[PDB]
Amino acid sequence: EDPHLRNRPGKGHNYIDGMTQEDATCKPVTYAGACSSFDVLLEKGKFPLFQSYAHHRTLLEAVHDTIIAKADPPSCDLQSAHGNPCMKEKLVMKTHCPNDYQSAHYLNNDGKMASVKCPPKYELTEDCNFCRQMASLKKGSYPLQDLFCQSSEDDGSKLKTKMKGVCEVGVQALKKCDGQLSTAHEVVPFAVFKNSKKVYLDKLDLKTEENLLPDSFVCFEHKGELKSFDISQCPKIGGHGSKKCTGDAAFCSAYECTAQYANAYCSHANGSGIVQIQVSGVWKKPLCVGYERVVVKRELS
Repeated sequence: EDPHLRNRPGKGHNYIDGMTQEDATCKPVTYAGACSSFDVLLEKGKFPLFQSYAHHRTLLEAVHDTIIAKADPPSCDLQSAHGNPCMKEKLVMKTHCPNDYQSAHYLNNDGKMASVKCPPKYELTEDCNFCRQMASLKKGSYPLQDLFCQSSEDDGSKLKTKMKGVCEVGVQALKKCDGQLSTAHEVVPFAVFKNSKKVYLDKLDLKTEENLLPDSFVCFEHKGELKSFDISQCPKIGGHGSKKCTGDAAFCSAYECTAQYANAYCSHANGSGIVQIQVSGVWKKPLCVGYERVVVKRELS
């Protein structure tokens, strides 16, 4: 029912630095065109958390909107002899890469965007851990995690993973465990906050406060086919702008509506709003929330 999933909050840039050959349809993503770093997120059921929060930012969008910092280095060369800095974090993740990707990206333990990358024209293997030779490569990067992001000033410097009975989750050793342990790949929820590391969680509990801020709207104009349109051009009631706009009841409560004189139509974005997450009993406003499938070791005997 939502026809505006490609009408992106923010700049809407779904490319990774160093892979710019599909900028025409990824920078920004919009109604028209294919984008190998974004289109996979909308395949029904593949990325269920993002699809529940699809008017929030992807990881690449959050990087280009300066909400999430890039890791140093920003891509790891999987081919390199004697290693790369991503290998430990990547190996504890169980991931499936489709064929023909040169790059795949993820939110690392420090809360920054890292990526693994193959040479030309090498593709990642199915487990995303190696490169192999391949008609032609995709021009973007495969998102390894199901997540979504938003801006936040809420300090998470005292927040840390606390998981009952867990000794290790991903690359995080949580506590001393000298007994015999059990091991499994688990799909674990996590969040990243201002000034925190990745916080893995026993349970994902989210709430959304809807509002009438700009990222709560999607605006479109007619290509002279729909085209994404920036609401910042639209005058507020009592204010000025550079364009004429119209929209739904929520839009017209705050913005001028000029009906048949409008250059664009704006409507409230389904599911948008400020997201908070419950973490060790307290609600906090995260930068990003997601799931990843990682090795987990639990106390046993």
